[PDB]
Order: sequence, then C-alpha cells, then structure tokens
Amino acid sequence: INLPSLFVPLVGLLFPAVAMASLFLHVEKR
Amino acid sequence: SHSVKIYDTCIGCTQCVRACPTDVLEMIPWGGCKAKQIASAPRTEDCVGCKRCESACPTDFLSVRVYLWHETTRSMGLAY
Amino acid sequence: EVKILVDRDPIKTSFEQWAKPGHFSRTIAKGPDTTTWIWNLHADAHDFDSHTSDLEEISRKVFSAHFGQLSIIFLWLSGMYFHGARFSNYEAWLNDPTHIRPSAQVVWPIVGQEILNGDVGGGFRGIQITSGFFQIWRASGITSELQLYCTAIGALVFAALMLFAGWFHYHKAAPKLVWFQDVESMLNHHLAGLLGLGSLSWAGHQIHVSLPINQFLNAGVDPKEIPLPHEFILNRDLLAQLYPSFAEGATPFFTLNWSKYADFLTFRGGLDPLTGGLWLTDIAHHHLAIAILFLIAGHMYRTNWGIGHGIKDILEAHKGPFTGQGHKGLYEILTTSWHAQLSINLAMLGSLTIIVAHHMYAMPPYPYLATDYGTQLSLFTHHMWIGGFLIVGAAAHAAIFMVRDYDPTTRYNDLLDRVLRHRDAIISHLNWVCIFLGFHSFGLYIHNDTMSALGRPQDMFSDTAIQLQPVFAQWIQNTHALAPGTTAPGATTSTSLTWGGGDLVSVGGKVALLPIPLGTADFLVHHIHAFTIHVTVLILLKGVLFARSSRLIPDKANLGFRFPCDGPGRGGTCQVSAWDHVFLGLFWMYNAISVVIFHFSWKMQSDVWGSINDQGVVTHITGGNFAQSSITINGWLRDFLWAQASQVIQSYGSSLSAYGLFFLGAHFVWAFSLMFLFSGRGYWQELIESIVWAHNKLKVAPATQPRALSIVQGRAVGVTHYLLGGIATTWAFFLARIIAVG
Amino acid sequence: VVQPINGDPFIGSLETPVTSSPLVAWYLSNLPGYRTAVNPLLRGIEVGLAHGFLLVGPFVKAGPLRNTEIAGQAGSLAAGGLVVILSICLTIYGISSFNEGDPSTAPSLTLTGRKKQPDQLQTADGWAKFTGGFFFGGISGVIWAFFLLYV
Amino acid sequence: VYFDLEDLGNTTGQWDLYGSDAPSPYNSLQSKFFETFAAPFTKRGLLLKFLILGGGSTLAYFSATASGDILPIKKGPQLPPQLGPRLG
Amino acid sequence: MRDLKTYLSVAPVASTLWFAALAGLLIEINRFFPDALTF
Amino acid sequence: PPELDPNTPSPIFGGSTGGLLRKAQVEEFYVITWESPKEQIFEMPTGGAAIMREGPNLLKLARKEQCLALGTRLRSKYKIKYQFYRVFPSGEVQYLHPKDGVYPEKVNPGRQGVGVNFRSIGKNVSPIEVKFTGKQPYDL
Amino acid sequence: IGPKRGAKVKILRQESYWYKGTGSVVAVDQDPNTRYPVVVRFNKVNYANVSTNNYALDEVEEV
Amino acid sequence: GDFLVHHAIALGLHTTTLILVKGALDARGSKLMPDKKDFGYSFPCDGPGRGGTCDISAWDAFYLAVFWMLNTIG
Ligand code: CLA
Ligand code: CLA
Ligand code: CLA
Ligand code: CLA
Ligand code: CLA
Ligand SMILES: CC1=C(/C=C/C(C)=C/C=C/C(C)=C/C=C/C=C(C)/C=C/C=C(C)/C=C/C2=C(C)CCCC2(C)C)C(C)(C)CCC1
Ligand SMILES: CC1=C(/C=C/C(C)=C/C=C/C(C)=C/C=C/C=C(C)/C=C/C=C(C)/C=C/C2=C(C)CCCC2(C)C)C(C)(C)CCC1
Ligand SMILES: CC1=C(C/C=C(\C)CCC[C@H](C)CCC[C@H](C)CCCC(C)C)C(=O)c2ccccc2C1=O
Ligand code: SF4
Ligand code: SF4
Repeated sequence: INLPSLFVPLVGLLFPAVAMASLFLHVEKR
Repeated sequence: SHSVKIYDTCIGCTQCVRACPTDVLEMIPWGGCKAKQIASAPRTEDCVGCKRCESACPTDFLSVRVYLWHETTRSMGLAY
Repeated sequence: EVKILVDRDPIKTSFEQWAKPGHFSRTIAKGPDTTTWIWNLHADAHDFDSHTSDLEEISRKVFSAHFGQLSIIFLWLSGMYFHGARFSNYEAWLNDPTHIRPSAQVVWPIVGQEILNGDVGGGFRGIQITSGFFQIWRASGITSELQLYCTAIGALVFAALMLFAGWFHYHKAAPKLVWFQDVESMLNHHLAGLLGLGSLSWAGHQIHVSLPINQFLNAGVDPKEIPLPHEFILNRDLLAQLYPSFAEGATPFFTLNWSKYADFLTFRGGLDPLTGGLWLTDIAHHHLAIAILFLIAGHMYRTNWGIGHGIKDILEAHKGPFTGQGHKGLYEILTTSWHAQLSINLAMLGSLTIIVAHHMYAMPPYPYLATDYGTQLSLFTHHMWIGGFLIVGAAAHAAIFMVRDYDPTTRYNDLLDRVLRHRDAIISHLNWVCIFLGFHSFGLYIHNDTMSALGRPQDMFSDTAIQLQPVFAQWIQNTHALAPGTTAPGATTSTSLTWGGGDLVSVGGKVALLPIPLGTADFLVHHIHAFTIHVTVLILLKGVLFARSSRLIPDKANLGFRFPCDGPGRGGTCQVSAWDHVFLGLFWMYNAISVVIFHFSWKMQSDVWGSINDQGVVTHITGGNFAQSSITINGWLRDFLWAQASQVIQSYGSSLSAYGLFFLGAHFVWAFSLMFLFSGRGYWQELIESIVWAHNKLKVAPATQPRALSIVQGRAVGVTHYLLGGIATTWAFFLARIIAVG
Repeated sequence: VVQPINGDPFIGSLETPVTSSPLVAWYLSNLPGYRTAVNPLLRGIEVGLAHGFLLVGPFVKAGPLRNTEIAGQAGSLAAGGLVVILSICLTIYGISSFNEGDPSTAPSLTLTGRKKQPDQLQTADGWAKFTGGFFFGGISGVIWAFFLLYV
Repeated sequence: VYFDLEDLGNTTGQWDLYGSDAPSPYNSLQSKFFETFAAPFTKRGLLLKFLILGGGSTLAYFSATASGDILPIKKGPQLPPQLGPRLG
Repeated sequence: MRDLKTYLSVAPVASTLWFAALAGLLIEINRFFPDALTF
Repeated sequence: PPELDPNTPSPIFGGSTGGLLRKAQVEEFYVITWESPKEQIFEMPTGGAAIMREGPNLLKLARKEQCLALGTRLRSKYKIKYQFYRVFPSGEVQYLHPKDGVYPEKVNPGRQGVGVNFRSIGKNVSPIEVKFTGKQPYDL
Repeated sequence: IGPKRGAKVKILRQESYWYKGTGSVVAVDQDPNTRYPVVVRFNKVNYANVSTNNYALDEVEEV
Repeated sequence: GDFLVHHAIALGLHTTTLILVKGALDARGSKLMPDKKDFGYSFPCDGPGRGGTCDISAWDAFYLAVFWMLNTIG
C-alpha cells in the first residue's frame, strides 16, 4: 500500500493532467 | 481547397456552372466541341465540394471532377 | 353562401389506368428503365401533391381515399365480430370471466400447428386474444353469437357503403374545392353531429340495453335466460323494476326533476366492486353530459345565417406586443394546405391516444377488464405505440408544409415568421435542456450502478439512501383521494383507485387496482421519460425549423422535403433533409416508448397486479421488487429482462410457442435492419455489377437493370425493420409473460 | 419589445427583454467580468472569492464523507482541489490564447459606437493577472466558507 | 445604413455588450492588499509550475498518509477470505 | 376486360396468384403425406 | 470594370438569429446588391421574410453561398440582376460576381482556362506513377 | 469521316458504362476540330439515366 | 450441433472474404466509379449523383467487413 498510494494517483491524476496540459499547448501553438 | 478539373470530353452544355452554389465554374470559348465552349474552374477556393456539378454532367465519364482536398472555412461552408 | 357544390362525372370509371402502372405520375408512367422505378411507383402512390398541383383535384383524392380507409376498418370490424360469433368461447366466457381465457382464433391442423390451439377453458381450444373484444361485447349487453353475427353483417354492409361512397364522390359527384374549405360547417357538423349525436345515441343503448342486461349478468342469471334487449323497450316495467325512474318515463326529464333519475344516472366514481370496471351508471351519465356539450359546441361557427363566428375573425383578433400581428393569415393556410391540417391532427390524435392509454388503465371502463392482465398490458402498449407513431407523423407533414406550402409572399403569418427568425435560439435551448435532462436522469442510474458495484449502497439514489421523492406527484395523488368528500362533494369515491388512498378492488382473487405508490424509482423513470421526449422533440422540431434553409445549406428548400444530402462538401451534408430528421426521430420515439411500456409492465407486476388472499394478503406478480431493483441498469437487465424473459424462451412445446418464434424472429429482423443503416448503396451497386456480369455470361440479365436501393430507401428500409423487429420482440416478450403469469 | 440587435437586423442576434433591458444591462455591466477599465487582478479575486466559497457546499454535503465527522474538512480540500485544477485551465487557456505582445481582442466600440480602450483582460498579462486573482480568491473563498461552517 | 468601409467595427457589430469603463468601485486599500498579496500568482509560466508541482506534491501527501478510517482501500480486508470455487 | 386482364398480369397480382396456388399445393401435399423427413 | 459599393439602404427586416457572427468581424463577410422595380416580400437566406426596397438594395451576408442563393432566387423569381462582394476587416472590398460583368453560364471572351485537362478522365496515370512526386494523377 | 449512320460499334473507352458493349451511331461530327465526334446511342441508360454519349474515332470499333 | 455451427462459420468466412475481396478488386475502379484509384483508399464517397455512392471506397469495404468478422468470431 505504501507505493500504490503514491503511483496510482500519480499515473491516474497528475501525469494525465500534465500530459493533457502539455498536448493542449502543442496542438494550439502556431 | 478542393481541386476541380475539366476534361476535354466536355460538350459545353453549361449544366455544371448553373448547378454550382458558390460560382466556382464558368464557360470559356473553345474549338473542341460543337457548342464551341468548355467549362473551367477558376474559383475553387469558394468550392465547397457538394458535387452538384458532377450530378449535372451528361458525359459518359464526368467531364467535371471534384477531388476533395485541404479543408478551409470556405470549403467546410462555415458561417462562424 | 355555404352550399353543396359538386362536379358531375369528373373522372371516367375505367380499368384503362389499372393497366398502366404509374399513370398518376408523368415520370413514372413512361415505364421502367431500372428497378428503381419499382420503388418510386410505391413511394409516390399517395403523394397526391406530386400527381397534380390543383388543390381541388387533390382534395377529391383524399376524400375518396378516406372512404377507402373507412371501408377497410368496417371490414376489419366485421371479421372481429364474425370470429367472436363463429370461432370463440365468448358464450362460455360470459358464465366464468374470472377463469376462462378469451379466445377468438382457431388454427387449422397442419404441420403440427394445432399446438397453438390452447386449453383456454369453456371446452374450447384456440389462441388467447388480448384485443379485449369480450369485455366490450359484455358491456354492450351482447349475450349470444347470434348478436355478433348480425353486427358482423352490418359491419360488412357499412364496408360496402363506404366503398361505394368513395367511388361515388370521385367518379360521379366530386365536391368542389370551396365545399371542402367550408371549415365552419365541418366543425359544426362534427362537434354537434359526429361527437354529439354519437355520444347521445350511444347513451341510449347504454340506458335501454347495456345497463339492464349487465344488471342481470351481475345478479347471476344465465345469459340464455336474460330477457332480449328489445324487451326493455317493448315493456317498460322490466326497466322500472331495475330503475324505478323509468316508471315516470320522460316526464321527470322535461320537468327538471333530473334528480329522479339518480338510480341509473349517477356520479359515484371508483369501480363496481363485483365487476372490476367503472360503474355503468357513471358511464351512461358520462355520455349523456358529454353529448350535451358537443351538441351546443356545434353551434359556435357561422354558416348560412347570422349567429356564429367566422374562424378568421377569432384568429385575426389574437396578437400581442411580443408577437405583432399574431394569428392573421392562419385561416388561409389551414384552408389551402392539407399537410398543415394533417400535421395538427396527427399531433393531437397521437397525443390523445397516449392519454387513452393512461385513462384506460387507471379507470378500467369495461367489466372484468382490470383483472385480465394480458388484455390491459396489451391495450396500454398498443395505444402508446399508435400514439407515438402519429406524433412523429405530425413532424413530417409540418416539415412537408414548410418545403411545399409555405409562401410568405401570398400566405404570410407573423407567428410562423417570428419562430423562423429565432430558430437558433429555440434549437440551442432544446439542445441544452436535453443535455441537462440526460445527465440528471440517466446519469443517476450510472451513479447507482457504480455505487452498488463498489459495495456502497448508502450512496445511491434510493428510497433507503439519498431519496428523490416525487413530492409534487405525491401531493396531487393525496389531493384527488380527498376530493370526493371535499372538492367534489357529489363524487362518492375517487375517480380512480390509483389515487393514493382509498382501499383496493379485487375480482376473482386477482387484484384489479390499489393505490399506486410513487417513490424514488418513480422519480428516476419519470425524468427518463422527460429526457427521451425532449430529445425526440429536439430532432423533430429542428427538422421543421431548418427545412427551408440553414447556415450550411442556404437553399435547402429547393432540394425538396425528401433527399439524401447535398454531398460530401462542407465537411459532409448527409441527412440534412427534414425527411432525415423524421428518420432519426423514429428511433428516439421508439426508445422513449420502449422504456415507457417497460416502466408500465414492471410497475404493474410489482406494485399493482397480483393475487389477494382470503384475509387480504396481496401477493404481487414480482413482489414489490420495483423499488430497489429499477434504480440501476443492472436491475433492469437482471430483475426485469432476464427474469421476465423466462416465459417466452421456455414457451416451446406449448400454445405460447408462437411467441417463442416471434421473439427470435423479431430479433432477426432487428439485426437485419442494421445491414441497411450501417452501410451505403455504393458498396451494393458495385456488388450488383459483379452479379449482373454473371447473369450476362449466361444470357439471363433482366432488361429492368438492377439497382441498389436509393440512399433514402436504404434509410427507410433500415428504420422500418428496426422498428418492426424491435417492437415485435417486446410484443412477443410481453404476451408470453403476461399470458403465463397474469 | 423585440428589436434587431442595435438596430442592425443582419447581425446574428436579437435584442429582447432578456438580452438588453434596463435592469439586465445594469446587473451585467456591474459584474467584475464586465468592468472593462478596472484591474483584471481584482476582478479575479472577486470571482475566485465567490466561486471557491460556492464550491465548499456541494463537495462537503454530497462527498463520500458527507455523513461523517471528517466531512467539512474533506469537501473543503476537494473544493480547493477544484480551484487548483481550474487555475491550471485558466492558465493554459491564456498561454495558448494570448501572446506577450498582442493587443486586447476585446471590443473597442460601445453600444452607441464610440471608440474606447479594449478590455485588457483579453491580453497575456491581463489574463495572467486575472487567473492569479482567481487562484488567490478561490483558495481564500474556500477557507472563508470552511471558516463559517465548521469553526 | 448599417454598412461602412471606414468603420468595419460597426458594420460587423463589434460592440462591447456590457463592458463598463466606470472606475474601480472597490475599497482602494483592500486593492493595495490584493495587488501585493495575490501578486506572485500573476505570472502564468511560474503559476503553472506552481499549480502543477504544488498540486502534485499535495495530492501525493494526502494520498500517502490517508488513514484507514478514511479509505477502505488502506484500512484493508477485515473478514476472513472465502475459498475458491474448486477448493481454490 | 382486356384492361382488367392486363392488370391481373401485373407483377404483384401474378405473384400472389402464383404463390397462393403454390401454397395450396404444398399444404395439401402435407395434409396427405405429413411428417415426411425422408424423401 | 467591376461595379462600386457605396452605402445603399438595406431591405426591411426585423432581425433574426441567422445573421452575421464573429467571423464577419475577424475573417470576412459578403454583401449582395440589386435593384428591384418595387417593394416586395422575399425570403431571407438566413430564415424569415424581409421586404426589399425599390431601387438600390444592400444586404450583408456571412457566406458566399448565401449570396449566390439569394441572387439565384432574384433572377428566377424576381427577374432582377444582382452582384456581390467579399469584404475584409480592413475595409478592403473585392468584387466577386458576375466576375467579368457576365454571368458564368454564358461563354465570354477574355476568360482563361483554369483546371482544364486535355484528355479524357480515364487516361489519368496510376497513383504509383506519381508517388513521391507531389502530384496526383489529375494534376498532370 | 467516321463510321456510317446506324453503324454497330463496340465501345472501347475503359471508363464508359458501355465499355465492351455496343451501341448505334447517331451522327459523326464532320468538323475536324471535334475531339469526340461519334455520337452513339445505347439501349440501356447508365447510372445518370443517360442513353447517348460522344466518342473518339479510336474509341469505337464497327462490329 | 457441430454440423450446423460449422456451416454458420463457413458462412462467416465466405461473407467476410466477399466484402474484403470485392473491396480489394474494385479499389482501382468499378463501373459506378471507374476512376476510383484517383481518389485513394479512404474517401467519404462520391456524392449523391449517378444514383448515390455512399460507402463506395475500399476503406468502406473494410469497415463493412469488420462487422462480419466480429460476427464470425462471435
Ligand atoms: C509495462 C507495462 C506496465 C503496466 C501496464 C503496469 C500497470 C500498473 N502498474 Mg506498473 N510497473 C511497470 C510496468 C507496468 N505496470 C514496471 C516496468 C515497473 C517498474 C519500473 C512498475 C512499477 C510500478 C509501481 C511501483 C506501481 C505500479 C502500479 C501499477 C498499476 C497502476 C498504474 C501505475 O501506477 O503505474 C505505475 C507506472 C510506473 C511506475 C512507470 C513504469 C512503467 C513504464 C516505465 C511506463 C510505461 C509507459 C507506457 C507503456 C506507454 C505506452 C504508450 C505509448 C505508445 C504512448 C497498474 C496495474 C501501482 C500499483 O501496483 O497499483 C496498485 C504501483 O504502485 N507499477
Ligand atoms: C381483418 C379481417 C380478417 C382477418 C385477418 C381474418 C383472418 C382469418 N380468418 Mg376470417 N373473416 C373475416 C375477416 C378476417 N378474417 C370476415 C369479415 C369474415 C366474414 C365474411 C370472415 C369469415 C371467416 C371464415 C368463415 C373463416 C375465417 C378464417 C380465418 C383464418 C384463416 C383464413 C384463411 O386461411 O383463408 C384462406 C386464404 C384465402 C382465401 C386467400 C386466398 C388467396 C387469394 C389468391 C388472394 C386474392 C387477392 C386478390 C388480388 C384480392 C381479392 C379481393 C376481393 C375480396 C375483392 C384467419 C385467421 C377461417 C378459420 O378461422 O378457420 C378455422 C374460416 O373458416 N374467416
Ligand atoms: C372497379 C371500380 C373502379 C374502377 C374501374 C376505377 C378506375 C379508376 N380510378 Mg377509382 N375508385 C374506386 C373504384 C374504381 N375506380 C373506388 C371504390 C374508390 C374509393 C376508394 C375510388 C377512388 C379513386 C381515387 C381517389 C382515384 C381513383 C383513380 C382511378 C383511375 C386509376 C386508378 C388505378 O390505377 O387503380 C389501381 C389501383 C389499385 C388496384 C389499388 C388498390 C386499391 C385498394 C383501395 C387498396 C387496398 C389494399 C389494402 C391496403 C391491403 C394491402 C395491404 C397488405 C396486402 C399488405 C381509374 C380511372 C385515380 C385517378 O384517376 O387519378 C389519376 C385516383 O386518384 N379512384
Ligand atoms: C393519417 C395519417 C397519415 C397520412 C394520411 C399520411 C400521408 C402521407 N405521408 Mg405520412 N406519416 C404518418 C401518417 C400519415 N401520413 C406517420 C404516422 C408518420 C410517421 C411514421 C409519417 C411519415 C411520413 C414520411 C417520413 C413521409 C410521409 C409521406 C406521406 C405522403 C405519401 C405517402 C405515400 O405515398 O406512401 C406510400 C406508402 C407506402 C410505400 C407504404 C410503405 C410500407 C410501410 C412503411 C411499412 C408498413 C409495415 C406494416 C405496418 C407491418 C407489416 C409487415 C408485413 C408486410 C411483413 C402522404 C401525403 C411521404 C412524403 O413525401 O409526403 C409527401 C414521406 O416521405 N409520411
Ligand atoms: C446508448 C447509446 C447512446 C448514447 C449514450 C447517446 C447519447 C446522446 N445522444 Mg444519441 N443516438 C444513439 C445512441 C446513443 N446516444 C443512436 C443509436 C442514435 C441513432 C438513432 C442516436 C441519435 C441521436 C440524435 C439524432 C440525437 C442524439 C442525442 C444524444 C445526446 C442527448 C443529450 C444527453 O443526454 O447528453 C448527456 C449524455 C449522456 C446521458 C450520455 C452518458 C453520459 C455519462 C453517463 C457521463 C460520463 C461522465 C464523465 C464524462 C466520465 C467519463 C470520464 C472519462 C473521459 C475518463 C447524448 C450525447 C441528441 C443530442 O445531441 O442532444 C443534445 C440528438 O439530437 N442521439
Ligand atoms: C356496433 C356496430 C354497428 C352498429 C351500430 C348501431 C346499432 C347503431 C345504431 C345507432 C342508432 C340507432 C342511433 C340513433 C340515433 C338517434 C338520435 C341521434 C336521435 C336524436 C334525437 C334528437 C336530437 C332529439 C331532438 C328533440 C329534442 C332535442 C327536444 C324534444 C324534441 C326532440 C325529441 C325531437 C355497425 C353495424 C354499424 C358496425 C359494426 C359495429
Ligand atoms: C377511434 C377508433 C376506433 C373506434 C371508433 C368508434 C367506436 C367510433 C364510434 C363512432 C360512433 C358511435 C358514431 C355514431 C354516430 C352517430 C350519429 C352521427 C347519429 C346520427 C343520427 C342522426 C342523423 C339523427 C337524426 C335525427 C333523428 C333520428 C330524429 C331527431 C332529428 C335528427 C335529425 C337529429 C377504432 C376501433 C375503429 C379504431 C380506430 C380508432
Ligand atoms: C443490403 C442492402 C442493399 C441491397 C438490397 C436491395 C437490392 C434489396 C433487394 C430487394 C429484392 C429482394 C430484389 C428482388 C425483388 C424481386 C421482386 C424478386 C422477384 C423474385 C420472386 C421471388 C418474387 C442496398 O440496396 C443498400 C441500399 C442503400 C443502403 C444499404 C442497403 C442495404 O444494406
Ligand atoms: S457539365 Fe459536363 S459537359 Fe456540361 S459543361 Fe460542365 S463539364 Fe462540360
Ligand atoms: S455519404 Fe451518401 S449521403 Fe453522405 S454525402 Fe456522400 S453521398 Fe451524400
């Protein structure tokens, strides 16, 4: 539990948010 | 913009020019058919690609051909 | 000067045009070059607009076609009465309606099909009927097959008379246009004439035949020994012994002592507890009062004299600051466009049928109807579908009116123009409310399924958790239950036992009606109904408002009402036509009505229908499982579909096996429809080319060149098989289940 | 009653008692988002204040701990968490929409047609200061509701 | 006449609908508070670094120390587990 | 009469008469020789 | 020599939700003009009925296709002549139709062929023969 | 020039609905500027419901 | 029982390859669209003229065949 409680929110909340924000700026750039 | 092309089997009956809803096409003088005119596509940036013109064309194998291509706000027919 | 105006011998009666397929259409009449001809012949058969532009000649066609329809209905009723007379257990059913199953169809013994002749009681073998004709004939005091035989002959005569009139009013005496346009005379003659003299004359039968004969039936005397109906007319004392009001005759009527008739004209309400249906004395008093209202209402509009309004005056006088000129110009539109008339009539006739569904289940108007669970589940479902189809038809002819008949230069109307001037505000608003409805109805189910799956039933929208009580419906229920002693003093009991309160009525140990409880689950399924209906209106209303034009297609109206698209350009324009909106709205109408009838079936089996004990212990068919089960999709999958499908999938080897076969057959037709809806005619035309080649190789190609169905036909074929297979599946699922457990 | 928008019947809108009435036009021109000449930073502070304060309600009272004693604290953290994520949406919206030199893309005209200076909210820095006010305002507004409800 | 080549802004209706240029109606000292306290969050590049990393670390802390009284998934199974269908 | 005979020959009419006759024939073969699985 | 564009009056119209949107402020829009012999109701391409004025008539529209649709309806029903233009946000105007003063249906000297291939369609090369060139078979 | 009127010609234009079939010559345009001068009629319409088309002298073969 | 469903399976194999072979062999052109090769593998269609041409590309034949393959493996 000491690691799943770290990686599950990281890969399921932080990484997708950081990825979705990254891709939003690349696709919108000109 | 979509590509429109005319082939020399065209009999110059004008039906595509009348069908076009954005004035892409016009008749121009030609010596190749009895009607002595052929179609032409000088304004394909307004072409939306409805293909009303192909529906109008009488030639066995279309004399006017529309190749849908790069989309713009004109080809996509957007009013916004 | 409203008068009879007719033309003599307009169209010669001749078989000449029977020999000429497609004569009505100038294009079709030349004959087929391709197989596409075959289909357009049929698609255009009743499109009288495309045949002729003359409004007079169009009206004559719809007039005689109406006679054609009436002929068909009478012939249909002739067979219904004939089968009751010749192939039924109606005479045996009168002696034991609680047990004997109505049957009026018998199959011949061939290829093993006799098994469909089921042991239905009364020493009879046949198919159990759910049309409810037996409850009708009983309430009419019909007591023998002889009476049905005579009704069948009369229906057959009326069928011939109606057919004769159709030929007569088209080939011999065809009314002129201005005769059809006299809408004032027609409204007067339908209110007072059809509705008024129909309800009055039917009230007479209820008084002199239906009331007395049902009193003998309910007293217990054998139908073969009940006095024939004409004896209550020849001998008044027979009537007076049942209702002493007849002793004074027609005298208390004219002396305004109407309260003397209070023994056969009542205002009791509720249900006759020994028969399960509405009081036949309340019903007869209903048709009496209703007949009065229509006879006077048929005097509202002006004709050949002075009194009455011109309908144009009433329209031209209603207009506000937000609307401008208002209803001016509507009288010219509704007297020159048959589709505008048909759109309104389909809208209301459809809506009215859905009401008939509700009222006939909560106020069962026929004796021993409420306890024939199979007949009542059929009647409610049948009229829901009929109602929903007619409604979707209103949108089509509203859409057809906008393409063909709308003309702001000749027949302007500021109300119609004002809506066209903000159709983007209407459709976008309906779009958002649909998104709100969908999330806050279906999404709650998804919440529940996810909560229940995670082992968290405390977080569901449930009666035992987060409760969504339908306070307003609950309030209306409790109000009507207190109406008979308070706000409706003349009423003895409530208009319906459904009204949350009262008690219970049973017939033959089977529950007829009790108070229907409305809880959290009823809240959810009601917001599904509002969601599904809203999306149906969104699609259909959008189709009519942009039938002429849109930002995408500025000249759409020139493309007609029914056309596949305007090509792949503009990103793609498939299904912009109003006709395609009707195509999409049928699927959503199907969706909406399917869960409405599912809502009906589960509620009735769970909280209403069932068997009552000697002491009053009611055992419902599915034992109240609706409250905790119908709040998740898994509950409908498991506790409704999977559980109630038992009967139909184990019907093989018994008289219900034809439902087994139809269950599978309708699944097949439904899946078959997807071939049409998911593909496109280009694929099929190329396929046919390879097939045509093979025929040419053997010198067997037809001169009628085979073509793929048109784009629109593909869609029409698709939705038609989708609806037929879909609905037929529920049909076979409902009848097997309710006949086996009802 | 129902007029064409600003007298032009060919602009894609209408002027109705809902779009432009004396009370409607007053309340809408008084919201912090339509204060075109005031500081965008102070707009966002009032916006974040009002929203973060509103967000505490649904999270606490409907969350998975709504019926526990850990309710007020969790939905408040969930309320601030919703403000944090929204501030990223506001930020990336600005990074993508406005550049460090572009002028305001706001209307430079009025209802009567005179030239005013465009709302600098619609610029890179004007947006950066607006979303900065929302974040500060939204966090303190969550705390202010958390202060009044469970303290 | 709603067409003008010299004023393409009015021809297309580029009007501010409800934008009021009325001066700031706020407590002007509270402004000096809001202008100097909410100031470090007014750089979008730095704020994005802040919200991304601050939220990531905070989300990680709350989830790493979440007690069993809050999360059934950290509290764990309490009942004895039942066997498999084939004595599994 | 000749117009009627032409109509009676139209595809749908000739089809029902043909298939009606066919159905009657197959039904009567099945009434006279039912339950035939072999041959 | 293309026509001019002043500030003529527009038809009588109560307004609708079908008209110009932000694209007109920022990209382009279109204006069609025409001369009618009398006041009369006609249908707006964006929905509803309007009344055109006798003589000059200006109408702003969002798309070229809306212009041609209205104009096509002016020749057929009303037998009036029409022109239209593309207007940019810088005020720059661009004449569009009828291009050379003559409607494109009728042959007119001075027009040069655009997009004419002097072969039958079935003589286009196979895609492999124009692969890794930037051309399609219909471009040669 | 070209095949005579009422000549029975096989169609050799590949992209033609009547490719490898046969039709009847209606007329041959004698103007030597006409690229496709042979008018041919066929007994079955193509997908556009058209029953006649112009062909080149090299696209037509008497049979 | 094994007999019947094996012919169901042979039905699925034959029909799925029909879609796919017809798709491949007409990709270059058919009588309804003799220049199809000039339009590439996937294109929406060729418009409502010549009777209608929805789903005429080789890509659409693939798309249709997936339903039949899912049927067969089912
Ligand atoms: C190869 C694929 C793979 C898959 C599908 C999973 C799946 C999972 N892991 Mg796991 N893991 C993997 C490899 C993988 N692991 C490897 C190689 C390691 C050692 C470096 C770990 C170490 C690890 C830990 C320590 C934990 C998980 C956990 C989990 C679960 C939650 C997701 C998560 O936190 O990921 C964690 C992911 C990582 C730590 C990254 C390592 C995996 C590689 C480097 C990234 C893969 C990128 C991906 C394939 C992109 C492909 C798409 C691309 C074409 C665009 C989930 C069941 C958690 C768990 O058990 O939940 C209960 C948890 O606590 N994983
Ligand atoms: C909606 C009306 C309706 C329906 C659906 C039925 C249905 C049925 N009836 Mg019934 N019936 C009806 C009305 C109806 N009836 C009426 C009004 C009467 C009184 C006249 C009867 C009198 C009656 C009797 C006396 C019997 C039935 C029987 C039956 C059953 C078998 C019939 C059969 O196979 O015929 C055989 C099939 C045919 C005759 C069809 C022949 C096919 C030809 C070629 C079609 C001709 C098409 C032509 C172009 C158009 C002709 C139109 C012409 C009438 C002008 C079946 C369930 C039988 C039954 O229940 O047995 C147990 C039975 O004996 N019915
Ligand atoms: C034998 C008597 C007779 C004769 C010779 C004619 C002759 C004619 N009529 Mg007339 N007509 C008659 C009786 C007759 N009519 C009757 C009884 C009515 C009342 C309905 C009419 C109503 C009428 C109208 C309203 C019109 C005609 C028209 C015509 C002309 C062509 C009609 C045509 O193609 O018919 C062939 C048509 C059929 C055989 C269709 C069958 C008709 C019935 C009602 C169909 C019912 C089938 C039912 C739905 C079951 C099918 C469903 C199930 C199988 C799935 C022709 C001059 C038309 C005309 O002149 O316009 C140019 C026209 O518009 N007639
Ligand atoms: C009183 C009711 C009424 C009336 C008089 C009409 C009348 C008309 N409608 Mg309308 N309509 C109605 C109700 C009505 N409709 C309803 C309820 C709907 C919703 C479904 C529609 C939807 C609708 C559309 C979408 C269209 C029309 C069209 C038309 C016109 C042409 C009809 C025609 O030639 O069809 C000829 C009739 C047929 C070819 C019958 C086809 C067979 C049906 C679809 C299948 C029936 C299956 C059956 C119930 C089950 C048996 C299965 C068995 C055989 C195995 C005509 C004016 C068309 C038009 O263009 O108008 C100008 C058109 O496109 N209507
Ligand atoms: C089950 C299949 C299905 C579903 C879900 C939908 C869904 C929808 N259809 Mg649709 N449709 C379907 C089949 C379906 N259709 C079919 C078969 C047809 C052919 C006849 C059509 C034809 C059709 C038309 C013609 C119209 C619709 C419309 C609508 C919308 C109604 C508004 C609404 O409720 O939005 C709310 C959305 C839902 C209720 C869907 C479920 C939402 C879930 C439960 C919430 C998820 C939360 C969150 C996102 C979690 C995901 C996280 C993830 C990203 C990690 C909606 C998006 C109408 C529309 O657009 O109106 C606005 C409309 O006009 N449909
Ligand atoms: C079921 C059925 C049927 C049958 C039906 C019937 C049987 C009917 C009858 C009906 C009847 C049989 C009716 C009657 C009528 C009557 C009436 C409607 C009357 C009226 C009257 C009046 C209106 C009155 C008046 C008056 C007054 C007001 C005052 C005083 C004087 C006098 C009395 C004169 C048929 C076969 C068709 C079909 C199928 C089904
Ligand atoms: C809805 C519906 C239905 C039903 C129907 C019904 C049920 C109907 C009814 C109807 C009716 C039930 C009607 C009735 C009628 C009646 C009337 C219309 C009568 C009349 C009469 C008269 C004409 C009289 C005369 C007289 C005399 C005798 C004396 C005095 C004077 C006078 C003149 C008044 C059905 C199922 C089909 C299905 C579809 C839908
Ligand atoms: C399968 C189907 C094909 C082909 C199906 C068509 C050609 C239907 C064929 C109908 C009948 C069976 C043709 C033969 C009709 C004759 C009357 C048969 C005479 C033989 C006697 C037995 C009567 C297409 O036309 C297509 C249309 C556009 C969307 C997709 C669909 C669709 O998916
Ligand atoms: S339609 Fe075909 S033939 Fe007629 S002009 Fe245009 S291209 Fe030439
Ligand atoms: S796919 Fe069919 S409907 Fe859609 S645009 Fe192409 S042709 Fe028209």
